[PDB]
Formats: sequence, structure tokens, C-alpha cells
Amino acid sequence: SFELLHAPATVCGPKKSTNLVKNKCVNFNFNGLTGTGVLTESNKKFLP
Amino acid sequence: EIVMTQSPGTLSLSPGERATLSCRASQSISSSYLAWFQQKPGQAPRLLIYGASSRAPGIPDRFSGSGSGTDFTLTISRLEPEDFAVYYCQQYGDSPLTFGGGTKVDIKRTVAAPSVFIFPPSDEQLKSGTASVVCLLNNFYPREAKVQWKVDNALQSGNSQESVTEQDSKDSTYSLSSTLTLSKADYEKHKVYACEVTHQGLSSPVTKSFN
Amino acid sequence: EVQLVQSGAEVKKPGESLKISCKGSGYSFTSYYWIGWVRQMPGLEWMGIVYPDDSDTRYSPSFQGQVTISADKSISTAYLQWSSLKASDTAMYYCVRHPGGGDWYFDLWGRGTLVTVS
Amino acid sequence: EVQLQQWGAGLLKPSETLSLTCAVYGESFSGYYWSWIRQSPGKGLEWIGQINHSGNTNYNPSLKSRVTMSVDTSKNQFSLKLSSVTAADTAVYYCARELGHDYWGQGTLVTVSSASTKGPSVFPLAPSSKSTSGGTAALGCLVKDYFPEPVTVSWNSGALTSGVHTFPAVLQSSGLYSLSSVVTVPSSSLGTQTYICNVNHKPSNTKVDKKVEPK
Amino acid sequence: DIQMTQSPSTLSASVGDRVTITCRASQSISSWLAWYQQKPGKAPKLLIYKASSLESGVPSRFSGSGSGTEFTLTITSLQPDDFATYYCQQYDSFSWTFGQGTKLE
Amino acid sequence: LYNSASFSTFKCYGVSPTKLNDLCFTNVYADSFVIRGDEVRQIAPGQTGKIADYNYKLPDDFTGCVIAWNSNNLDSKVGGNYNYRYRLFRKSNLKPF
Repeated sequence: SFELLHAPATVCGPKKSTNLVKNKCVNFNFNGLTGTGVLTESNKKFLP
Repeated sequence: EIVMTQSPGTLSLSPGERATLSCRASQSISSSYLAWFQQKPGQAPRLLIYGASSRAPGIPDRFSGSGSGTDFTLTISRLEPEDFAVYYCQQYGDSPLTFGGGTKVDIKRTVAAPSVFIFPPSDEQLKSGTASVVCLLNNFYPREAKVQWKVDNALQSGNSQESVTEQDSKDSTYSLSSTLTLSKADYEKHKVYACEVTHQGLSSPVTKSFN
Repeated sequence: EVQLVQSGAEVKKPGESLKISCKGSGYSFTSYYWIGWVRQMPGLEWMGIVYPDDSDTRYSPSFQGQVTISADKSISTAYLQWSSLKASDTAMYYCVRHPGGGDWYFDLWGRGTLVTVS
Repeated sequence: EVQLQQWGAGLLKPSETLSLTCAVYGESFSGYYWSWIRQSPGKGLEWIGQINHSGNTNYNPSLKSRVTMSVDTSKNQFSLKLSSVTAADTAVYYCARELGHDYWGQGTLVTVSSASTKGPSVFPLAPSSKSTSGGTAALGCLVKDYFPEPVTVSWNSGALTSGVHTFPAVLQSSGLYSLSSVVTVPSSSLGTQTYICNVNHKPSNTKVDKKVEPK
Repeated sequence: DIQMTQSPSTLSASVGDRVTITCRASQSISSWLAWYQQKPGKAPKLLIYKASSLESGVPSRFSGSGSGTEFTLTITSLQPDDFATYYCQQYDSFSWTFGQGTKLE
Repeated sequence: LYNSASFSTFKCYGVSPTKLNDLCFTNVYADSFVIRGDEVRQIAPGQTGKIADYNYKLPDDFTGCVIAWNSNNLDSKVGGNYNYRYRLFRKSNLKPF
């Protein structure tokens, strides 16, 4: 029995993902940011 | 649906004796929840034994029950004249209540011999266009009997039916009437007709014939 | 007399198939129980069980004989189906029957056989 | 003690609806389950269903699609409805309490047939000469072609009640009923006495008298 | 799985004395216990099933007790033929694990 | 669960089974019990058996779904499993859940 939403939900299925290909033009989704481009390693230091 | 099957429907025994009735269930009965019902003609069934072992209030002590699993039996120590009725099983240990087929008990006595008093078809029925002839039997203890019609020296079946009366209160015999219907052209065409009586008690194959 | 009987002991080189047969006798309605093997290491280890009628098998996590045990209808042959082994471990087996249906304790034992490797 | 009194219609055309009612006296009507049981001459005792004062119903899975049950708490009654009735539903219906074991109703007979009420007819009969020569003969009247079941037959205006055999009625292909009533007499009594057969069919309000004479 | 510790070990007592052994469980199991008899050179023999329930053909001196986790086997009178090994067994989950065992002499 | 094959019945009532994965709910309740073969057709919203009235009445506004599989190997003995019991007699119908 799936108790319907009365409060914000906390149970649902896993989200799948693919491998990380680099140095090629690939359509990409990274936690919801979508775009097309070439992905390469970086020397940037984002804060945590 | 736990289907219940009982012992042979008809059994005959003299009064002042013991009677045993069997009862089988297609599956196991939970907690021996089996009941025995007695029904007399013209009345509703009455409970005798509940739980396959106990005795209902007001019931005489001559009725006993014993069994388990899928086999049960009822025992009557002495058969008084009023103990002749129909007995049914009932399982109340499952969802739908299921009753048994029913077992009848008769009165045993000496073997008699049937008397045949045939009546020829009347003129009035012939005017209405139907013909009825009746091979008749009277005063015979063994209910099991056979009568076979012979028209044109050939077997006749599917066009005749039989009616048997109930056991008498004191004579303890039976009376049977077999009626066979034939076409007027068929009845005029043939000259020899007969009904033949086969009975275990009466050895001679009496072929009562008429024209 | 109900009994689970096994053949004689055997020893063979590594890389050779080893089969042990436990035979059930003395009672009818065979193949409706659960038959299996227990490792005899007192110095006490249970491996998987098989249901002969539908060829259903369970298997312990630590131990695994990799056996698809099947029983023929007539001869009721619940022989171990083990076509390979590794000489490192000694698969000392006692064949055991189950009452089943909640009563999952080991009730019927066998005398068992001594297995030597290499 | 509980006394159960039931009523309802008995004659039904095919594809009609059967309605029966049962009323309870003597004890509490609440906190109990009241059951309907059917008995046929060709099947045996069968349990149809049961209902309680709250309105909860237990049904036999065989008849669940055609059976409805209703309870009227104000007058302490419960009723059965059986739709799209067929000739296989002719039987005796009892209302009982719970599984039975204590108390049953008297029973209501239900006959389902597509035949209309018709009057009985009497066919004359004649004893054979061989029966007269033997020493004993039988004199009987044959009643035929009456649809409603209950009919009464008597002989000698009811005076002769010895050896009278009235065989149970049998249903024919046309949907009607027939029976015979016979008496056994000595052949010596033949030729000196005149007999009479009397038939009374209540549902058709018919009374028939026939004068039986030798040969 | 189930880890079940047989706290008593090799024990010495005279013939005809009370002896009690315990078989602690990792987590409570609803009296799903089996006690097994073992002798050197002999196959294991079923002794007790369903915690406190005696099997046919076993002397009445053996008795079981304990609910959940405190399962115990008690023998009122020790016998010379009672000097052997006892094995624990549980069948709550499907991974049926035996016990460490105890020795008697 | 959906891609398994041992399951004999997997019908779902409020939600289709192909897209169960992509739906978030507050809570999931798993009710587990054992019945007989003919009785499994009575576990649905709106039924008139002895299990739908005296044991496991379900609400008409049901949204999860029921999964049933035969287990004759586990629950059977050459005698009988008299450890499984059902409520046969009551005085009134159970309320949902």
C-alpha cells in the first residue's frame, strides 16, 4: 500500500547513470544541468 | 467446497439391531467439526450429534459418533420403530456449509412375490388420441425389481416410466406401476405385447403377455 | 525401516569429478521431503538443500558445492551432482532429510562416507 | 426458544424472480446470523447464504451472482431474492438460525414451470378376464394432465380405505402430472358391486367423480 | 546469519549429578531450537526438537528450557553413557547454523 | 519485483506496473500473509468472501498492489501444516485495514 502524498515524499526509485566519456562531443546531464559540449579535466578549485 | 460422500443410500435391517453409517470428506475436517442430522418425512432436519463425538441436548443415548481425519461413522445401538429416517452429514469447519447425500434406512422382513393385475387401454383415451397400458405390481418387500416391455418381440425403452409407492406402515411392502406409451398406428400394427417381470425373490421369468 | 544409505568411501586425484549418492528407503511419498548434505567438521557446517520433486535448491553463503541435485521418479536417486572440485577443501558430507513445513530441524541422518582428496 | 414463520409465492414462470420472507419470534433478532437452506429431490441439502441485523451477507459462491438478501429490523424479518429463476430451482426452502443445530423453519415448496393450470382427467379401466379366473382383481382410476401438484384421490366416497394405493405423481414431457389410484378386490366380488373414484384438484377448483364397473 | 555461542565447554562431573548447559543467541529466536547428540565414531543423533520438547526414544533426564535467547539443556542425573558431545541448532532464518559444542566426561 | 518470474499474480490497481519506478510516495506498507490457492482471488477492493470480511478487508480506495506466489515447498508436510489458521466465525464484517 503506497500511502499517497500528504507530506513531502521520501521513498522512490534510484536514478541511473552512464559512464563518463571525455574528450568527445556528448549531450550531458549532471544532476539536472543539461547541455552539449566537450568535457575535459580542469585545474579549477571550487569550494566544497 | 469439501464434498461429502456417504455409505450406500439404502440399507435394510430388522428392528432391535445395530446400524452403522459411514461418512467421508474430500479433505480433512478442522477440529472434527462434523455434525449428523436426522430428517423424517414432512419435517425439517434435526441435529443429533455435533463435533463428531458429542450428543445434542434431548437426544437419546443410543446414538454415537466416532471418527477423525476424513472418515467418520454414526452408530445406533437399537433401532426403535421411530428411528427409521434419513441421515445427513454436515461440515461446519470450512467456509461454505456442505451437507452429505443422505442415507435411508428401511425395515427388513420376509421376501414376498409381486402380483400383476394389468389394465388394457380404455376407449375414451383412444378417442383423445393417446394410449396407456400399466404393468402393475403389488405386495413385494425387496424394492429392487425389473420390468421390461416387449412389443413385436423387441426391446422397448425411452418411452415408458415407472412410479413406486412408499413402504407401508405395517405390511412393509411396495407397489409399482409402469406405464408405456405407443402410437395408435404402432399399437394397431403389432398383435403381441408383453411385460416381463424379473425379481430376485421370484425366480420364474413371468412374461405377462396380451394381444 | 526408514534409512538413508550411502555407498563406500572413495579417494581420487584433484581435477576428477566426485559424486556421493544418498538413497532414501523405508517410507513412501519420497521426493516430497527436502534432502541435503552437512559438512562434518566438529573440530557443524550446513550446505544447501534440494527438493527432488521440483528440483528446487537453496545454498549456504559460505559453502557452495555447486550441485543441481535431481532424483529420478522410480529409483529416487538424490545423488550429488558435482562434476568438479578443488583439492584445497575436503567436502566431508553427511546426507540428511528434512521433515519440512516449518519443522526445519535435521531429523534423519546418514552414517556418511570418508572423502580423501589427492 | 425461537419460532420461525415463513411465506412467499410458490408458482413461478421461468425467468421470473423468487421472493421469500421469514419472521422470527421468541428471542433476540440482533447478534445472530439467519440462514437460508435449499433441499432438492435430485441434489440434496444446500446452503444458500445468511444475513445479520447489521446488513452483512455471506453467500454461497455457487449462487453468489443470483442471490440477494435483505433484513427488516423493525418487524424482525429477513428475505431472500433469487433472480432469473429456472426449472432447476424447484425445491423446499428453509430459514434457520446460524448453521442450524437448534431451530428450523417449516419449509416452503417452490415449483418453477412454464405450464398453465389445467384440469385433471380420468381414464376408465377394465380388469382382464384372466384376473377374474385367477381369483383376485384390481380396480383403479388413472388421473392425467393436471399441472399444479397437490391433488387428492379417494374411493367409495372415502369409505374404502383398505388396500388403497396412490402412487406418487410423475412429471411428463409436456410438463404436466399424472398418477394412478388402485384397490385390490376378490374376483368373487366382481359382477355384484359398483365402485367409484373421486378426484379433487384444489388449485384448479375441480371435482371429478367416476363410476367404475366390472370390465 | 545467526551467531550462536555455546558458553559451557568441556565439563567434568560425577555420575548422577545435575548438569546444565546454555546456548546463547545473537538475537532472540522464538524457541526454534534443536539439540543434537554426538559420539566419537558415530553419526550425529537427533535428541531434542522445538526447544523444550523431548523426542521419542530418549531418556527423561534430558530437558529443555529458555525463551528467546536463554536456551538451556538440563540433565538431572548424569550417566556413564551420557559422556558425549552436544550440538546446538537453530532454524529461525534459512541460514541454519549449528553451535560450538560442549564436551562431557 | 516486476521482472521476476516466480510470481503468479502481479496485478496493480491504482498505478501501472511498468512505471512504478519513477513515482515518489510518503510511505510504503508491506502486509504479508499466507492463504490457500482458491482464496487469492478475494484480495481486491470489494469482495464478499470469508477473508475479505473476517480476516483482511481492503478499502475500496486502494492504491498499492498485491503480489502472490505459490509456496508449496516451504509450507507443506506429509501430514499437515496446522500452524496456519484463519478466522471462520465473526459477528460483523471487518473495517478496512
